[PDB]
Amino acid sequence: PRSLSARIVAGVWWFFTLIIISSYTANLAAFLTVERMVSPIESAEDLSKQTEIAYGTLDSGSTKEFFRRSKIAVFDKMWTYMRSAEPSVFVRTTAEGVARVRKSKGKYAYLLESTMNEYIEQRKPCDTMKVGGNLDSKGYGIATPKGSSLGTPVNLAVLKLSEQGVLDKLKNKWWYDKGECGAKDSGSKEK
Amino acid sequence: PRSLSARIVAGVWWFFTLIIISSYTANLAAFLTVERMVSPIESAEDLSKQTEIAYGTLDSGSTKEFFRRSKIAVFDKMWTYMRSAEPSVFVRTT
Amino acid sequence: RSLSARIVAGVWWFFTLIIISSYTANLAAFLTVERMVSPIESAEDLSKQTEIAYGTLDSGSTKEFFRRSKIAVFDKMWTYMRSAEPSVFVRTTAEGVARVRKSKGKYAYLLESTMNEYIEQRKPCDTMKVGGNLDSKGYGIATPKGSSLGTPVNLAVLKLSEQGVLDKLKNKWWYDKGECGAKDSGSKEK
Amino acid sequence: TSALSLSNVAGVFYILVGGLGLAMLVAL
Amino acid sequence: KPFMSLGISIMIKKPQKSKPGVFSFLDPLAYEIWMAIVFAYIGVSVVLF
Amino acid sequence: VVTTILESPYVMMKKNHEMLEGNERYEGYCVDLAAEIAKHCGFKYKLTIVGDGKYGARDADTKIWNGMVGELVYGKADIAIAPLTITLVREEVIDFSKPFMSLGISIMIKKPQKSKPGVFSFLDPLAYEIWMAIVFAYIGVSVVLF
Repeated sequence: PRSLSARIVAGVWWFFTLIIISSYTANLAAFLTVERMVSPIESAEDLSKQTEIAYGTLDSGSTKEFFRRSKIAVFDKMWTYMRSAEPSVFVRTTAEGVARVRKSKGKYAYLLESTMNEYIEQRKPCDTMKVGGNLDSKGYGIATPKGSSLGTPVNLAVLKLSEQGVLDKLKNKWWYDKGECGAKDSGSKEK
Repeated sequence: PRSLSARIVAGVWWFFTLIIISSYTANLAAFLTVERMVSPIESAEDLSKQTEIAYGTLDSGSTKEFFRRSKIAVFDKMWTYMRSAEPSVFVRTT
Repeated sequence: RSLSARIVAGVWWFFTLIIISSYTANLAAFLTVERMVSPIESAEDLSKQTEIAYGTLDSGSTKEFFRRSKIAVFDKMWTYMRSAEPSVFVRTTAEGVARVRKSKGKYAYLLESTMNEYIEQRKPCDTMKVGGNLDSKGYGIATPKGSSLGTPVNLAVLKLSEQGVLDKLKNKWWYDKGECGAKDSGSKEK
Repeated sequence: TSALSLSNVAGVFYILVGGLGLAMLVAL
Repeated sequence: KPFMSLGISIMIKKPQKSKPGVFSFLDPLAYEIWMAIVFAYIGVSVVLF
Repeated sequence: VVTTILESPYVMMKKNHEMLEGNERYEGYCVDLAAEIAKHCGFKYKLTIVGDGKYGARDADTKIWNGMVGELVYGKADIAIAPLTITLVREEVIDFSKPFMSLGISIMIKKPQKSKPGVFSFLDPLAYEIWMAIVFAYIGVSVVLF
């Protein structure tokens, strides 16, 4: 009743539980305003750490051949899975692989050229995301006949164009600046 | 009152309603914050960065022709969208 | 009570209610803004802020690149750097890196991807590599003009690249040989 | 980072003692 | 010389979905703080006892 | 003669070098690469460190070249195996192989390295002066109540 010893207990307790519920409410609002989707596969190595989401490459291509030839533990393991996975995770056409990703409900990963990946990323219906860095490093080049008289000038030309920034800007033009998909996902929660 | 059966009810009911009102407050804060976060685009570039609000010009006019002829990246994107969009976003008269 | 204690307890109730509501609200603010920030927005985004300084080497290819590039972002950054105080240019690469480690995150260093991820994998593990590359370059094996070694070392570099020797070698000297290790902290525990 | 709130809360803090003055006014 | 650099990258379908958890809502408050508040409930009630 | 430059971790010193002699004195990426390239191309190689320790470049006044490029053009070396950036100005005076490592300009920032030390969260949102104040209001209504 009038006992103060119990009063200070009920007061320190009320203060405590009020602090807890206020913190809870605050962080709940913080978690509610923020829309952040958990990335299923963050890294190329991460794909090896899960036995549920299948992943594949092209049947006859440089990708498959690279995974075959590579002695890196991760990539070798991936190759061991892909060659040993049933049904086959290899697809006949590139569009087949993409379609397999789109009809999978997120249950299939596709390994392909960085260029093609981000190009498909910028085309409708914009449901395919490119994740992680590249697993190797190759490049496209301009082909000329053996010992041709056009070789050196187009080589120095490629270099010069590369240094002026023409190539990069041009790539941005045909990949991004013409993008049908728009800019990016909504990080600003709407409604 | 002092009955345990009434006591655990008061505690679990109290905890319950606390959870619910904290949730209501949190979501109301979310709603308010994202209502105040939103800004009307107001920039010409901003229309290209959104795939929901369609935009169009006159079919035969200086506006459309300008968007086609322009090599500026933003306008090039907008034009790339408009000429390839269904249904047609172009109109005959103003 | 006598109606004075009632209004005291009521105005007090209002007071403490306002205060705790304020605590909850402002704490919600401090939590939201804490979850509302991302480490790497963009290479241009770094240029769009006037607090965090950024620099390159005083005499190098990077600087010359930023000057020569007509892309708006890079020109803006260069215009900033040549007039920035204090100077964001450094004598050595280690000078710039050391400047990054002593900045409390108030200075960024622009450098080669290789050197970047190497320093990232070397002690005392204080430097993080963010974003994609701002350009595309390459290292190559130099031969004398019209030498008898050009074509064979070319074909050799190619074959070594295709067998995966280059990738394994790079992986060895970046990851296997030296280690901050930790297995990237299990992808930083997500 | 913000999260330093001072003057406003000091105002709403200030109205309470006014309420105490009113309490003494009514008590007498 | 190469005019475009590329590599082997990973493409995945965005989930475009949210899976409601029952514990996902009690998640914002950590497990440890809840155990703590339990031990605080019985630990205060034992003092009042 | 394989010319290169001491740059970590491309070409390094084992620190035991005083005891050894030859290509066993140098260790690194480019050393191993030189070994494999020589093994596929079929020649014996000798690693030599460039005298000035600076990569290629050309002065407008003298018109001459310095560094590994200098050692290649003026015939002081047979091949340059090192992290040498391929530019137009070099491909005019030397023959570059295809790139063996692709790279670019990236941004380095100080790592977060943060594990939350704060021993009291609750005093962060409200100012300390505000808590002191609310104590003064508590006692201030407490005296009235008494």
